Amino acid sequence: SLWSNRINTANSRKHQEFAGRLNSVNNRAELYQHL
Amino acid sequence: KSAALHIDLCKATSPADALQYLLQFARKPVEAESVEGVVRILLEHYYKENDPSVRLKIASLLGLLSKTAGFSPDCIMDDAINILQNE
Amino acid sequence: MKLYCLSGHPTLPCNVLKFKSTTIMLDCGLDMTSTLNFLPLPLVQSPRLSNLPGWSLKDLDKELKECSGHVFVDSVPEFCLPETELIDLSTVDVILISNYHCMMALPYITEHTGFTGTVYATEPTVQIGRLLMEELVNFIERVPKAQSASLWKNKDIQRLLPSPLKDAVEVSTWRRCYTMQEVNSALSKIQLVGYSQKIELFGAVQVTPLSSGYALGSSNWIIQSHYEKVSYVSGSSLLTTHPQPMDQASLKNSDVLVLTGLTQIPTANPDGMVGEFCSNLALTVRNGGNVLVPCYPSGVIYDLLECLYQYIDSAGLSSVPLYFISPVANSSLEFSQIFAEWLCHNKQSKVYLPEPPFPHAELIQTNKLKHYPSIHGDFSNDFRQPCVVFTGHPSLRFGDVVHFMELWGKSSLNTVIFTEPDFSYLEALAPYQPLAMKCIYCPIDTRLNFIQVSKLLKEVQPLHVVCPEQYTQPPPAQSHRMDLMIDCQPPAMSYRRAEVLALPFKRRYEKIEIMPELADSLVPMEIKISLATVSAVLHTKDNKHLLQPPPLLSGSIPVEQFVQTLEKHGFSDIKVEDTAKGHIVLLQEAETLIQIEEDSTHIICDNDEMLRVRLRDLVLKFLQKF
Amino acid sequence: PEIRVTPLGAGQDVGRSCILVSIAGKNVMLDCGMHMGFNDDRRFPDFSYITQNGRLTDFLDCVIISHFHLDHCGALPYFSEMVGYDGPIYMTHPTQAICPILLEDYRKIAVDKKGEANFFTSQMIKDCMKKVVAVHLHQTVQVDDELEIKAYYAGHVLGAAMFQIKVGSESVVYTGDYNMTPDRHLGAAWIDKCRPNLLITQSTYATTIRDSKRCRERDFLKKVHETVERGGKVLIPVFALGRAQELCILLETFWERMNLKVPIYFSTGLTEKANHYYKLFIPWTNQKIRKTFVQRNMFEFKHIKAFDRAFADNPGPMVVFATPGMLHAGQSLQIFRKWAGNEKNMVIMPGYCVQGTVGHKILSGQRKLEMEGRQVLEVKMQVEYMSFSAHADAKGIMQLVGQAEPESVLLVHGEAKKMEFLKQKIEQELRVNCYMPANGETVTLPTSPSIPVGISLGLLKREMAQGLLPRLLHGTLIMKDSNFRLVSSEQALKELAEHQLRFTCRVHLHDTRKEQETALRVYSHLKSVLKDHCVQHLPDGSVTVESVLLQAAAPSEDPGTKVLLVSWTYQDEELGSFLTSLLKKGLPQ
Ligand SMILES: [Zn+2]
Ligand SMILES: [Zn+2]
Repeated sequence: SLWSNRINTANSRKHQEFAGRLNSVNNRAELYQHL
Repeated sequence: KSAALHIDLCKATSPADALQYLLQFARKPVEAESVEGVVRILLEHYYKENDPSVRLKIASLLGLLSKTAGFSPDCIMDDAINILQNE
Repeated sequence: MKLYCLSGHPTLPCNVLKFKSTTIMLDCGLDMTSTLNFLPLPLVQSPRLSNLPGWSLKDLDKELKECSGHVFVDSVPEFCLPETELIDLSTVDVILISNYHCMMALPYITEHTGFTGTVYATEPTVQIGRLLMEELVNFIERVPKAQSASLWKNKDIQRLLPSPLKDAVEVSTWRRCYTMQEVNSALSKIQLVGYSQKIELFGAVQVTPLSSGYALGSSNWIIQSHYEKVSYVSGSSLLTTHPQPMDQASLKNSDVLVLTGLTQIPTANPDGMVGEFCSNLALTVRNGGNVLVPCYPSGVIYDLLECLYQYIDSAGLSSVPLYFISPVANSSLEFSQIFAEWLCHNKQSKVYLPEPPFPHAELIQTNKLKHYPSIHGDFSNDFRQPCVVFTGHPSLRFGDVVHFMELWGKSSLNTVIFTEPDFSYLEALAPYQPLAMKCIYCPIDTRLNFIQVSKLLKEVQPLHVVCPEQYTQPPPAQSHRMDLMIDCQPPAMSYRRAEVLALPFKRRYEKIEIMPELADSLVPMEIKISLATVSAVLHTKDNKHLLQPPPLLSGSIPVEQFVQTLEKHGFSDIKVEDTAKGHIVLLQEAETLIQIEEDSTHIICDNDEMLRVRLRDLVLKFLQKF
Repeated sequence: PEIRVTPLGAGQDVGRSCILVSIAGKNVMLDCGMHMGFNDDRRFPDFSYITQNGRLTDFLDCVIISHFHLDHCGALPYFSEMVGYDGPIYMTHPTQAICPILLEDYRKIAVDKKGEANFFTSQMIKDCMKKVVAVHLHQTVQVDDELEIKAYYAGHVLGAAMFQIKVGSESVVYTGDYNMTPDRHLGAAWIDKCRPNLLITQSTYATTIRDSKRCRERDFLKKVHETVERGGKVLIPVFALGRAQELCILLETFWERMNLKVPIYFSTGLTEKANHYYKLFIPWTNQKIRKTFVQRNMFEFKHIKAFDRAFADNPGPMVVFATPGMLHAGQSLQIFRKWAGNEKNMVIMPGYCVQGTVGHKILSGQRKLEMEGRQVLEVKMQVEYMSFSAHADAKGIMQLVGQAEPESVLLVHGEAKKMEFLKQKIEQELRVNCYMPANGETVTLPTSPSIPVGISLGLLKREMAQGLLPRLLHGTLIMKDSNFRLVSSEQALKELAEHQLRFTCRVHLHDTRKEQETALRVYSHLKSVLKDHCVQHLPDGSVTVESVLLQAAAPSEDPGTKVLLVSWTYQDEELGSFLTSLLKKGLPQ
């Protein structure tokens, strides 16, 4: 499980997600929604 | 010279002074007939010497001497292969 | 771990370090001061030098010439090479060039010594070094002189000669100037590297050049093997120079800091000496005299040219011409101009709006600076008498400076101003001593002084420091200045010429990479801290180690716990024998036995094979591998 | 452990290049271009995708600009100043020098030739330039503690660079735009064997090689001579900083034969600035110029004109070089709209004309247009789309991919019809994955980062001391003090609970024979079939291979059958196990 602990350590220290990626569907997002 | 080089290498300090003397000796050429005695002395001091740089310089010098004129090096390859095995 | 130092000259080092699996050459360097023992090469055969009286000894006479007591050699100047025979240069894998000053002697190493490795340097360094070898070969081969002088090199003859000729060392190793074919061949074996560029050498070590701030393309090198780092600090400057300042930060965490290229004449402040040089030439020009400034075509000439451009306008000397005579003059000016991105933030900001970085383009535009390739061309038509001339080699042994010294040397009005400190201005001036010319020594060395290097050392904190032995003692001229020393908390070991230093930086724990496939099968434990066991196959490629997927044990098993816990874990009919400092347990099935020693255990089987594996596994309940 | 790439611009189009890369939690912007042809609200990339109404500096730690073209750096001032990104922006020195003037020219166009209600100003352009950090060629800068980027040579324009983005073992290479065939003033692109996890390449030209260099120059000059033979004028537009220099020098050398001046209608200030920038950045140019600039200055053009006058002059052989390229707006459209003729109004397009009106229809007849008071042309009127843009073709793209040797490839800055063909070619030829992301599509890849570990020198040397010629490496890894340090068992003991476990079993031998048979004959059972066991000879008589000893004592000390001590450890368990097995009952009388 040596590949488990280091991967968990790396993933634990990460940064905020993009809003579009959170709102994406099928890994694709509509751009310029206001138009 | 043979005896002069022998006594100079004996009296010189092992790490640096012997290296400097070998450096000086390598420049000047050696007559073909006298090659056997000087390489024998160099081999003896190679056995005595513990420093790696001095032994490296002795190897380089006694390889240089084998290119001197029509000297026949077939008499100095058994000791050479021996010290190579022991190195 | 090792360091072969092939040159005793401090500012022209040649060091090879047999560190890890590669032997890296740090700089080449060419001790040009040997030329001062020879008679100068004039552009036109002078009557004074030709008719010099030969020196007398009991024996020869035509080889040596005497001028005002000093004894010289009537032969082509020769250059003291680094020690090439100490270490077979065929084994050298890489050469790192820091400065164009240290770039010389490279043709010797690359051509004559059977070197088949690689050379790494920055592009301005390569171009300016090319210019320097161009002008050196041009000067030497312009009016060739024979090499008839060989008797004075004899060991028993050199002792009786006077001091400048007697104290010369490694005289038998001196060589004449390399030909231009060798220069072109050598520069073809070069790889251009930018600052902070990580160059991998056979997957073993990584070298990066770091800006030193001393010259255009000047670089310090750091060699590292991912655990042990060796920093090479060549000529560097922390002043307000044109190149981007020293990258001092990258030198931190250095096991060994080999330190060369420190300033000569440490007592001199370069700004004050620049001011003194300008004032002296202004005074000479105002009285109608000429000024001669022996200098390299691309070194400190630019800085003093800028200061002169600023000074003449206030001094009211715009009328006088500024001549710059060298075969590589226009090439020097153009190369200085185009390397704008190799400058500091103040001067590289001139690339945003359209403007050349250096101001001597304005000197040319207003026809203040006039550069020529030689004396015989348009210079002899445009020559005006109250002038200032930058030309020739600073050694005063070849180039147009010889002609100008022979021309203007008879009058007290003219002056010669020395700005390069690498040549003893009394010794370079020796073949012309009975002149009436006003000789001024105001060297301009922007390199690190001992206060600056002390501050840098305290900032960086290297574990061990390597420097020439000249810096571990005060200079002989002073001999009492403890401030002109390298003071370190470690003793700061030193070297002389042809000395081999066994560095103590030998360390274990080389890096290795483990792939996810094997890391999946590796599981850790707990001890007293985490620990695991690895059994795998080692794959090495290009000195990079990879762990591919295909005695000791530790724990807490005291005699009490041994007797109690595993008493009835599956077997029966077990007796305990009252042995000292432990207990002996054996079973009656086939006299199978278990014996424990202090902090140790082992299992005995007697005519039984099937139960032995389970016997071992029972003890492995709480036995790790720490 | 994933690399997530979301091109929200130039996904399946050319223009508005802006690619987001999340590699190890480090979110980098790969370009900040703008689109040409779009009137409003689509010129700039969609920055609402990055959690609008918030601070972009928190999300992005690095912004990279490939070169100074507007489809790669045009939206930079709007992005930075307006949306509030105060982080670093990386771009090469010529890119830094030439970027603000292009923005100033487009700002002039927007405030004069169009509306400027939602555009930026010169002061706001200068504000953006403050955050810029110049990066030299192959300068491995450390933008963050673990994130580092390296600029390579692209050869598209002066200062164009391919930016590697290496963090840990994971690395991403973004080529922006590039040309593998050197120009008359720019070299060829080069990149070492980076072998990254992903390689993002432009694909504006997935077509075959464009008939070398000499043939294209010959055809272009032949067309120029044909147009001017009948006294017609030529109206080639160009951005005045890219292929303008090559066309200028080529046409000047062609005019060395007849020696009639040619008007360069890019602004005299802009022409002087271009010459100065090209002479200050000689290292970025070709070795052709790098070696011959001292001998002569090729940029000192002997033919030039200022502006409006000779355009409305008599129908002569004058060839105009319009200041704005792509025929989207400006002097180019102003001249083109007022020009017509069989030999005259020769319109040669070196650029691509991605979506701009008028220019884009090179593949069409160029006689239809869409404008008020539109004009018509004739067949002799040049509408030739000469392939003079500094873009790598399909052969160049395959060459670059084979040179870098990436784990995966991604395509941007091209057309979908060309990019699908290029993807098919890459997958069928090099057996390497390729991707086809659209604008706003998120492409995610898995990573396999190796574990950085330190192995002791002694164990490493002993690895090949006995494993040089069937081998194995056994050791213990100590994850102590939050670092991984692989060592042998002895150094594991030395680190810091010791309790050794061994096997030294005394199997009651079934063989009942003489003392000599029991002691001096049994112990020679190693060399029968067993392997991977070291050999050391001793006169006395014993088998000492690692933790193995068999000559124990007298043959029968215990009052029973013969007793002999068999000893082994877990690494050499095979020999001891086989010996104990065949000594329990396998040696009968
Ligand atoms: Zn583009
Ligand atoms: Zn482009």
